[PDB]
Amino acid sequence: AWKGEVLANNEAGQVTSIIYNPGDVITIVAAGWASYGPTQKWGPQGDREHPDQGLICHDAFCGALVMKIGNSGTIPVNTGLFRWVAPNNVQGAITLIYNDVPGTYGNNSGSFSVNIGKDQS
Ligand SMILES: OC[C@H]1O[C@H](O[C@H]2[C@@H](O)[C@@H](CO)O[C@@H](O[C@H]3[C@H](O)[C@@H](O)[C@H](O)O[C@@H]3CO)[C@@H]2O)[C@H](O)[C@@H](O)[C@H]1O
Ligand SMILES: [Ca+2]
Repeated sequence: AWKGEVLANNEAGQVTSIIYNPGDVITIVAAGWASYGPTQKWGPQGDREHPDQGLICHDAFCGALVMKIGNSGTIPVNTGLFRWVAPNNVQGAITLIYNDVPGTYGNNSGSFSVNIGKDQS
């Protein structure tokens, strides 16, 4: 089980110690406040009013928490996942990422605190 911080201005994202293996069931809970530029801050679901200007994850709002499992595309996490199972052939290290447009991460601020564990399976 892993606990750590995911900085909004961390473009490469935060690698975790969780390796998702076939058949794993995982639960994630994310909390906190971040911004992708403005003086306002948003939670892990991001800013529901803001258009997509080339986000790393087109399936979540700008300012939301997303992840990659190994070589995968981005997958929405938002506030978290309850006893979640990945698609077939998705496996590897979980990297947690703040959803912004590539190259726009420098004006970001705040972070989300995140817990990940593996469930019974
Ligand atoms: O989308 C990710 C980026 O969001 C922020 O950039 C925004 C900022 O530059 C504002 C300035 O007010 O403009 C935003 O785009 C506007 C556009 O200027 C308008 O013509 C249009 O009507 O609306 C859009 C959306 O509000 C722009 O999105 C951050 O500053 C960047 O770092 C990125 O994270
Ligand atoms: Ca930004």
